[PDB]
Amino acid sequence: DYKFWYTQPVPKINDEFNESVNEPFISDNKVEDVRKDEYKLPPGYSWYVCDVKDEKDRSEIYTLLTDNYVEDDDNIFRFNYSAEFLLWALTSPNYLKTWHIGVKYDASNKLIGFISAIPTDICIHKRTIKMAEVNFLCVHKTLRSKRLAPVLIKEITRRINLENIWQAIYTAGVYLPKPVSDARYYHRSINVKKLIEIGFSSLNSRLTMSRAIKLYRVEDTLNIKNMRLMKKKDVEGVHKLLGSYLEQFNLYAVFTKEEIAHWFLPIENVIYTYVNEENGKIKDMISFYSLPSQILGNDKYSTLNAAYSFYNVTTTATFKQLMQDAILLAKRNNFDVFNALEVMQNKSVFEDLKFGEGDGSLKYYLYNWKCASFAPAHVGIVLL
Ligand SMILES: CCCCCCCCCCCCCC(=O)SCCNC(=O)CCNC(=O)[C@H](O)C(C)(C)COP(=O)(O)OP(=O)(O)OC[C@H]1O[C@@H](n2cnc3c(N)ncnc32)[C@H](O)[C@@H]1OP(=O)(O)O
Ligand SMILES: Cc1c(CCOc2ccc3ccccc3c2-c2ccnc(N3CCNCC3)c2)c(C(=O)N2CCOCC2)nn1C
Ligand SMILES: [Cl-]
Ligand SMILES: [Cl-]
Ligand SMILES: [Cl-]
Ligand SMILES: [Cl-]
Ligand SMILES: [Cl-]
Repeated sequence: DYKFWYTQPVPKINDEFNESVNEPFISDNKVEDVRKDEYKLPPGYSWYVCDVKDEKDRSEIYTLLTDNYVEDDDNIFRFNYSAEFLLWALTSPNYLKTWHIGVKYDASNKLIGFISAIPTDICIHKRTIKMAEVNFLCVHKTLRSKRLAPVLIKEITRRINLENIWQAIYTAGVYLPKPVSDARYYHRSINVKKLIEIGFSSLNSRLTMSRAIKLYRVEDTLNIKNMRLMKKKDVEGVHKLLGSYLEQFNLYAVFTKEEIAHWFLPIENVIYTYVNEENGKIKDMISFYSLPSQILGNDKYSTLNAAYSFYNVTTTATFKQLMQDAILLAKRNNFDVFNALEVMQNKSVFEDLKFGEGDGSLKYYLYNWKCASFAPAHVGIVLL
């Protein structure tokens, strides 16, 4: 019925809008009128602002998500964001500590709920808007189905409105009111043996074990000879390359020089970025971040090291050759699989590069904004 979401400024389930519609639901808001008090919690619980730059607070969030975050439809995987990943995803330029919200069970002083947001400039249908990017909403498994998630959402909505920000962007695998775009995800096997032993990939008389190994074997030779790890000196070249590339889409982020350095400069086991420099110009780039999935119950393996496509731009080669090199670069760094969405130009290389369609899709949502839905090929942003 969507009893909570019906009260929020988002499209009703049966709402559509014209291409030309591109405006908020509620405008002319005043920070002065925002609630100054925290939303009440049940007796025995208290809000807790998290300092992600502190190892203890950061480790408390890690344990919460490690034990209670998203699982697949078959209950064999659970996302296992590393502590360093969370530090990277939450300390972007001009972040606010007050947007890293948790809830504690006072008796044990244990964290049981969390939600976060970061500020980002988002362009939607040619209009650049200051928005909040929400992520990492989690409620402990022992307290599910107790209307705790709406409180987390309402509280962080208040903290964001207190900063004079009234729009937000988020994604989720579940269907809510209402997606502006819906993108199926795909996977590219690398460690064929491991993906079979754990039961993710299948075999049959046509595709045997040995035939499957040969099929997904990758050549260890880059199509772009000079693709190398990104460095500080490349920030400006990437800013120009990526900025120019994203203007062709209906939904993307507008990066500053500072944001480019944060979101792309490589970090081991977190973010990988490679670039090709010709005549002192950055002409091609590849990027993918690391998000392992704990293998639930398996006594042999503990995690499935997955790599997720981020932002890839080529001006001197074909997109086919580019994503092909991305897979190899992920293989060289000991990743078991390469995952991507059908956004930007990704869909044009899935068949040729032997991707496999997954079970579900990822929906893109906007808070307090009216605009027409569009195909995922017009989406030019990837959230963590
Ligand atoms: C301008 C600033 C605005 C800022 C805010 C903008 C909006 C932010 C939106 C959040 C961005 C998320 C970004 C990410 O990280 S997406 C992935 C979210 N995380 C997980 O799935 C981890 C594992 N699962 C859980 O932790 C819990 O099951 C969660 C927390 C998901 C719900 O807890 P629980 O299962 O214990 O239920 P409840 O009794 O509290 O309450 C049920 C209500 O919650 C609505 N629900 C369920 N799942 C989601 C979902 N993924 N996004 C939004 N709403 C969701 C549902 O429609 C229902 O509403 P209604 O059907 O009654 O109406
Ligand atoms: C929930 C889950 C799943 C379901 C598959 O999920 C995929 C697969 C591919 C995606 C590609 C791009 C973007 C999102 C992709 C997603 C996806 C789907 C739904 N939500 C999210 N996230 C939460 C919201 N913010 C972004 C991240 C990601 C698996 C799993 O089967 N594999 C993961 C490891 O590689 C092999 C297979 N393991 N686990 C813990
Ligand atoms: Cl239209
Ligand atoms: Cl090479
Ligand atoms: Cl191209
Ligand atoms: Cl398929
Ligand atoms: Cl469209």
